[PDB]
Amino acid sequence: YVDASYSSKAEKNFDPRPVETLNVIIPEKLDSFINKFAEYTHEKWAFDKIQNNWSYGENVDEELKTHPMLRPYKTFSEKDKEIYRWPIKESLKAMIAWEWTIEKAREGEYNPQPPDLSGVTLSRELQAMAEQLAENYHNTWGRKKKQELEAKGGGTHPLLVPYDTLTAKEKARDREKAQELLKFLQMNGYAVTRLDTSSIEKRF
Amino acid sequence: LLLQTNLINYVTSIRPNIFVGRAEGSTQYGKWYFEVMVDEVVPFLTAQATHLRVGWALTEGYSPYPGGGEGWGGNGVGDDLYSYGFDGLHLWTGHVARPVTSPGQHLLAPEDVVSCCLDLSVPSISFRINGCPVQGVFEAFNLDGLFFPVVSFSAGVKVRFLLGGRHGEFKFLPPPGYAPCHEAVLPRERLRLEPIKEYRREGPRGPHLVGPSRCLSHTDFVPCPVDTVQIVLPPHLERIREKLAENIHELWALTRIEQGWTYGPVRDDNKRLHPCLVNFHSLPEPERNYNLQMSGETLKTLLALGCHVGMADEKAEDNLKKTKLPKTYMMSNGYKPAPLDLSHVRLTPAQTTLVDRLAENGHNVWARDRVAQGWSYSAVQDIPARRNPRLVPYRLLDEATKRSNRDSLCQAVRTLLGYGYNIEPPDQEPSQVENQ
Amino acid sequence: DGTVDTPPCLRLAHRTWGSQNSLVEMLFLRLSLPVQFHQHFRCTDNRDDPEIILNTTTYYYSVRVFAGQEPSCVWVGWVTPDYHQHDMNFDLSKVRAVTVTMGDEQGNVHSSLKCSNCYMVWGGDFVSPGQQGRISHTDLVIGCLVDLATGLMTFTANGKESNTFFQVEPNTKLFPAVFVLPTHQNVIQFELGKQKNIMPLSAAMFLSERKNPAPQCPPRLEVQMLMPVSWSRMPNHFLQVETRRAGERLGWAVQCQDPLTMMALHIPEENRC
Amino acid sequence: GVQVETISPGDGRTFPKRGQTCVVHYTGMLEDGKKFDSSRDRNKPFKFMLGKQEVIRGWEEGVAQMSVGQRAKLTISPDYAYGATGHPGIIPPHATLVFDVELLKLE
Amino acid sequence: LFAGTEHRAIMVDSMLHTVYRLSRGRSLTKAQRDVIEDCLMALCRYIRPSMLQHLLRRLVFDVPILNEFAKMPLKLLTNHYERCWKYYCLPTGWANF
Ligand SMILES: Nc1ncnc2c1ncn2[C@@H]1O[C@H](COP(=O)(O)OP(=O)(O)OP(=O)(O)O)[C@@H](O)[C@H]1O
Ligand SMILES: COc1ccc2c(c1)CN(Cc1ccc(C(=O)O)cc1)CCS2
Repeated sequence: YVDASYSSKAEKNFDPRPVETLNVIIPEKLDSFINKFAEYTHEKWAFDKIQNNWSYGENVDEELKTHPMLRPYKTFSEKDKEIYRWPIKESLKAMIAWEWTIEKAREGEYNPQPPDLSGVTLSRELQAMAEQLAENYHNTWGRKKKQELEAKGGGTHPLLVPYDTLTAKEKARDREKAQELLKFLQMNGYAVTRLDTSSIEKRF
Repeated sequence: LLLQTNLINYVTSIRPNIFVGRAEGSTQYGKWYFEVMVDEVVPFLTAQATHLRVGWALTEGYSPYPGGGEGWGGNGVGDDLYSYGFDGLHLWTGHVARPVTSPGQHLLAPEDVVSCCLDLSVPSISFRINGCPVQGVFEAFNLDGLFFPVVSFSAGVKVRFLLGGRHGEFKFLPPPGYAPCHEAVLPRERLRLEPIKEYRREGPRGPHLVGPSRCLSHTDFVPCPVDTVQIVLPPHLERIREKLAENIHELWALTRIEQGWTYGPVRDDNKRLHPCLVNFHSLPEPERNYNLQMSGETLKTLLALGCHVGMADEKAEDNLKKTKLPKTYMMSNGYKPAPLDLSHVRLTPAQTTLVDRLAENGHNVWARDRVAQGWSYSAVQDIPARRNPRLVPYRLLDEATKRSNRDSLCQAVRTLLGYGYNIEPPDQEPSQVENQ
Repeated sequence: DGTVDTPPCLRLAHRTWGSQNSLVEMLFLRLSLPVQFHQHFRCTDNRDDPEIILNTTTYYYSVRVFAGQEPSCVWVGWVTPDYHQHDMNFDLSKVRAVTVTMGDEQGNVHSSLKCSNCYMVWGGDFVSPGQQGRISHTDLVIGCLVDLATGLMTFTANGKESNTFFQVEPNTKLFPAVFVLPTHQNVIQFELGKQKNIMPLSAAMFLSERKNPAPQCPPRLEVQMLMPVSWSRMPNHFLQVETRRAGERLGWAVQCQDPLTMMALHIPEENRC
Repeated sequence: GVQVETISPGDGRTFPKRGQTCVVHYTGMLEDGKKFDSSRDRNKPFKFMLGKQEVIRGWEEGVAQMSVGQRAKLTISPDYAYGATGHPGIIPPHATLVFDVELLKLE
Repeated sequence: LFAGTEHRAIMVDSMLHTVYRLSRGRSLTKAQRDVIEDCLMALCRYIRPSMLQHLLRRLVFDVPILNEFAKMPLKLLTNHYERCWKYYCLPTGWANF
């Protein structure tokens, strides 16, 4: 037997410790990507609406079962644009806090014409970091979820488990989110760097 | 409403073991021809008229079982959509008889010769009876299988297959471009007449039960060499790649010296003259570069197959013995070619399996290259017609030639081991083809 | 059963869909009774006209692909009684086809008939390339029209006439058939209804109902599935065939002399014995 | 309404005339492909004399066009056979009859 | 009676977690604790191996601690893998499981 995920945190109820990055200063030398991709993820949500077969609307309503405030950039208020960037801000903080320096090898630069997909493959070393980042998505998600739950002291959320323990079907939420960020870094050429074990050596 | 009963005759089909088909990149020829001569037919041996049809059938689907079936039983050629028959008066397909016009129409009678033509390019099937054309053709049919000659008959018939060559001289000249069916026999099989998907046969002590029969597919004649697009060889492998071509040429020249080849300006097999039969360096470089493309793939296929190879030893390359041809066994030039001496070299059993895979790939690379040039398989070699007996996938090749390619690849591997380069046999990945 | 607004139907449902050990594979279905074209073809509100409906030779039936079942995995049409193609990767390219062409002494094609055992349309040809939402709110209702007096077959997507059509020879037997790969609990539904001035299938399958425009689903009409393997009886005796190489110039000889006869039981509607 | 399509050629010289007994072996099927009669099953050739209206009128012209030893396929229109009345229990009304007839000899 | 409860796997899994969580309960007498442990052992003996996946996931986090509460899970895991070894080892898996 060879485990597909041949890696471990080697750490240690269950208390998911997040990653401390607010204390350390966030480098802003790559702000051309920080702000652009922060609104690009929400720009991809506009493409998700046309796939939902229900378009975007201006008025707030619960009947369209979609985002009610999604507006074309001509009449799109920046109040929501200036608050949707926060998850991306900490996402870039998270991947840079784990001693992973990012270098811009290249030097350049209502519909998101460039399509960001997740069905393509990627190298093992770089994808391992994305899965580690996806783990940080879950523990931070688990941390805030358990803070509300810990007020009772009895019972626990069914997904309050370590990231390696949960199966793939419940992993695709954080898996695709981390991969999608890595895919955006892939076609542009962002180099982030901190093993080579054959299948025979991975057998039990 | 009520079930109907009637007495019917049993009908059996007999085919040669000749299978032809069309596929993208296939090594098979496209146009085929054969004849069937009728010697004796009893028009009414029983209350029902005697069955006799001639035509082509498809391997994947034509399985006439004795007894019942479509319509009123007695299913033969043209009683389904996998066969296309001709009984002298009608063209049979899909169990429907369509009258056809020929000079002097009559049901198949003694001394009648039926000529069947199969042109897979259109595709089209045409017939001729006693030399006159039959004004009716099957066309635009399926090609997902192999086509074989077939005759369906009841009791009271006596026919002879005319397949050309030594297996029945043709009474009429085949139309231009068509090849006799005897040229389509595979190297590993002998021509014979057999039933079709029989589940029973006679034996010494009694009837023998027979299971399903393994059948080839039209894709089995398409060579599938491993991908070599990733052209990235290590620099130590790149330099030794050209030197590998030098050694294999001498080994190829040495084997020709055993066959009697000598030095000569002209390169002919029958004349046994070879310019390379002097020395690897005296061999012309452009002639040496002829197999340099092949020599480059030989090392590349090692990387392609997954083998781990590197310059483990450099001192081994520097110092190594050189086997030379005996002075008694000299060519016209009289010099002694010096291929690398690798008697001390030994191969692990896993490495021997690698040589077999290398030999299989090398044949397939040569095969698909010839197909792109227009070459096709034929039992009889015809250089002007670009017909070659070895224009077949390696698995279908006969053992005599299969061993010959295996020995040549072994020397090439021995040459690499003679240089001391490490060769790691890949961890073999099993697979199940599921042919049926 | 047929209600006031719906015709009688034969609905297929997947018992174990979604659950563990569920079997999902290509399913080949057909109705138990065929429609037979006439021996000779003719030369060259929303209420049926009584004179038209009693003289028409066009018959109709439709298949409802329920929402959730992908139309791309549904084939609707007809099969001849000699269809035995149990392909797990079926598509319209696997359908057996052959053209028989007749001509005079010098070319001059005067007859080109087309033969097949499966006349079907693909459900994937009746879906617009919308951005997504391919599982539609509306079920796809593919209708099939056959004119027994002309041998012409036409199809309708959602009431819109399709471009595909087929032509068949007289005395042809066609079974209403649907080939589907299940993707939902509700898969398909044979709708044995009628259109304006068009008779239902029950009018063509039964002699006693030739002039009855009311749709019917008699008990004999049932859904049949294609079974890959069946038991068959081995004959007690087999033809003695002698094969030998008569010589270099004579070739290979086939010979069979002793007669053999069996008593065949023929099933008329299935055209097999 | 008789069409005579040859299956195997005869002598091509001797033809049956009026008042001459014809000995034939036949197998009759409906034009859709359903057999209803055959002298082969009874293993006894069928004998009849032309001009005496012993058989259906379709056989009168069809056999007269054949030669001794010839095997031919006769397609008879309903008018030249039993027609509207038909043969009760054997041949449906307005049925076209197809016969495979071999003229064995004349006597 | 829990042998064929595949159709109600969500409720069965919740039952297994609750009884397991009861076993790791303070203020429980020794007599009460073994009754809870016996119930958990009995349930896992008849429940299909596929439905025990979530319970095993919880045990992966707890057993390696090897505290005083780990005695019962060790016995539970021993019986589970001894009984269902074909389910994990054989490529074809356990028969009808
Ligand atoms: N580069 C190559 N050229 C020709 N044959 C090759 C080559 N590499 C391998 N082979 C093998 O050689 C056999 C066919 O060789 P071929 O018939 O061309 O030989 P030949 O007639 O002696 O050569 P030539 O055509 O150059 O006179 C096949 O088994 C094929 O796999
Ligand atoms: C595996 O590789 C092979 C295998 C078989 C053959 C050749 C190369 C050689 N090719 C032509 C050739 C002959 C001699 C030379 C040379 O001596 O330089 C180069 C090419 C076809 C003849 S059989």
